[PDB]
Amino acid sequence: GQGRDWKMAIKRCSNVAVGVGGKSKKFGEGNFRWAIRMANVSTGREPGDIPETLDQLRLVICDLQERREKFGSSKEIDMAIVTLKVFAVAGLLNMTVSTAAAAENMYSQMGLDTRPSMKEAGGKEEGPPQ
Repeated sequence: GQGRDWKMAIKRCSNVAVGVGGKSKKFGEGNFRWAIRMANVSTGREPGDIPETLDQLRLVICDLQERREKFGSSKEIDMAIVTLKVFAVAGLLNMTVSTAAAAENMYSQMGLDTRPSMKEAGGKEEGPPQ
């Protein structure tokens, strides 16, 4: 979460509004680091584990929504989930969305809330460490 791809994705997200205003503040880099870190700890991943691909990010979001379903919603888990969806849609897919609500809606319409099977995925991501 320090490379050129990370920063460009963050730059894309910086124009997205947190609230469905209007007047609303926009997302900042720290918001994404917080959301990833929160989701990582919550799902038993190493805290600094940055998703590199859309597939990896989708699985984190899936794990976190399943946690939300099992143990219940909260202002914090809800914010983490929507923040990750903004990262997927505006960051990784480079899609113009005005608000976090719009990203959430787009993420859902594209079918991304579905957790793909391992066979569906074709194969996990197995590559060199550096």
